[PDB]
Amino acid sequence: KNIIIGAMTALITPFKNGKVDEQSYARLIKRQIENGIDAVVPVGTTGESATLTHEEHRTCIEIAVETCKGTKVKVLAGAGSNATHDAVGLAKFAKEHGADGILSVAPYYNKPTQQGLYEHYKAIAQSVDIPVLLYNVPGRTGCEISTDTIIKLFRDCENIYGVKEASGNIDKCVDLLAHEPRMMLISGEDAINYPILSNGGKGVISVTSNLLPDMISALTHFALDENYKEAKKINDELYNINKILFCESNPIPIKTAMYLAGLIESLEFRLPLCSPSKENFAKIEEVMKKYKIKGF
Amino acid sequence: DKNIIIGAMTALITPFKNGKVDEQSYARLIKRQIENGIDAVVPVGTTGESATLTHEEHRTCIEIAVETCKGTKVKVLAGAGSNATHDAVGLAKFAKEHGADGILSVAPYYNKPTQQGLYEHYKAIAQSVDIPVLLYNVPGRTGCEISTDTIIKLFRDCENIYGVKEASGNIDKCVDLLAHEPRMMLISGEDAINYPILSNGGKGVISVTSNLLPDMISALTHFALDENYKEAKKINDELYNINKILFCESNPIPIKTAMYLAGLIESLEFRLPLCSPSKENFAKIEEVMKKYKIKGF
Ligand SMILES: [Mg+2]
Ligand SMILES: [Mg+2]
Ligand SMILES: [Mg+2]
Repeated sequence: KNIIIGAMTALITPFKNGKVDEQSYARLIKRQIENGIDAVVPVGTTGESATLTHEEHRTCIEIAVETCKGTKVKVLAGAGSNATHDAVGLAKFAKEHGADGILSVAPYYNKPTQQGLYEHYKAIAQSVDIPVLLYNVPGRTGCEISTDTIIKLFRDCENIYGVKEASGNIDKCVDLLAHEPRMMLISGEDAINYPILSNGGKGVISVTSNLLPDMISALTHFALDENYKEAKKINDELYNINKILFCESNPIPIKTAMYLAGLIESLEFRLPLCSPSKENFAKIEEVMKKYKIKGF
Repeated sequence: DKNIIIGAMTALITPFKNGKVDEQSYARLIKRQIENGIDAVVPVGTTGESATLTHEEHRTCIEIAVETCKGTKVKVLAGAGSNATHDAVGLAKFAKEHGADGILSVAPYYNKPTQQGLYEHYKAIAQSVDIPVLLYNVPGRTGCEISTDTIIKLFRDCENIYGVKEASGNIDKCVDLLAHEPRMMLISGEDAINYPILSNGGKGVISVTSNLLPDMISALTHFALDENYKEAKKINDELYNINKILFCESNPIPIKTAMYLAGLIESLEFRLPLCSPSKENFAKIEEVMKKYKIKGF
């Protein structure tokens, strides 16, 4: 199976005067590349995929693909939907624009059954010839890809090679790798990056890496080299920032942090996302002071 | 004051035939709803597979609803929500143009807006049209919750926002809402607890069961609004089994299964990622249906 693993970043999407700030987007991708990141995830959850037009969706993927040419860095494009016809289109669309693989979130809101989830991903996987990584985040979608469904899709679809897990369920992560040890379990939850990696996970798709790519990159590769004492020691230092980056709904805290670090010009979201509370703004600022934030 | 749309309302299923919207079955079903005491129809809501319908099919179903309900008392409360505020504003203006009397606007799903964001989201929607706007809170589907304070603030600050459809299994919250803002129109979005919500001051239901048994849901709602709580509770108790079995799998998979079993739609067709039920739930739905008299056309 072709895979995309290692330290990966769910890229924020910076806005300037309500439009996508395309040059800062490219500049941020160069900061990830230069700090040990192995792949970037454009237009994911952290990238406010829900409020981007199809043209901006395309724009961010092509900026990501263009910026990563000549590097080892891959583009794992966000291309998921709660309508299978749309998800197939976004999958074919991300492939036609040079993405190395697609991250495909479980259908949100309309909550399909396991049989429906199977047919959903089977249709997506059969529409492209690039790796497909499942994305399970039940707190956001209202549904759960069961361990059995993930394993069947991994075994039945050639390009489906693993799953982003954002479920705070280390039991499920043991379930997955004990029954199907060939899948690429990817952590979608920064605080438990090390426990997932130490059980056989092969990478992270990180929110914290937007701000601290070098630390998330070092953590993952220490762990992949089975240097678990150095991986756990980075995981332990990151716990405070990992948690505070979710004091409000992601990506509200991480964009707040990027703005506080001077990495983006405007603290702009698209509604229904908005600036954090004045408290949470202050709490994020306080926790940031205990970390060294790389510049450009 | 405030313009309101209340009473017995149906979240219409959207029948498909050969992958297309059966517009001709759609009109027949709406005319079956009218003819059985329903006060309003909800096109392209959650039960209508709004997520897998194109914007053109969105228009088509709203239009059929507006046209089929012309000359009757039945209103059209169109589904017009999105997790992107710019899109929700567009769908709200869009629904007004096709004759909808009001809009049901689901809370932003997936992206979990904060309470502040939810307020600005709905304030933008309400200011874009001059027709009633009903909030829709279903946290099990959206991953977020419109708090009581946010609902009340929205009701008081925007003239088109007049209530909320509650699908949260939280009768405490419904007491919280009507005790602090008793002028609001609390609408039940949970068929099994239709009567408890109505007996606490709720002013209507937006029902899934009403697709199959519109006469029973209509009588239940009207009994309760006329304060005949013994007859309203008696229909609610009779409906409990079908109310639950219609959620043995994710709505609208069971209700469409029942509508097909009742011969009310031609094809048991969904749009992926929705699919036909398991073989066992097909049998369970069929068995529970047996105890109810299902009105025809
Ligand atoms: Mg180069
Ligand atoms: Mg090494
Ligand atoms: Mg320091």
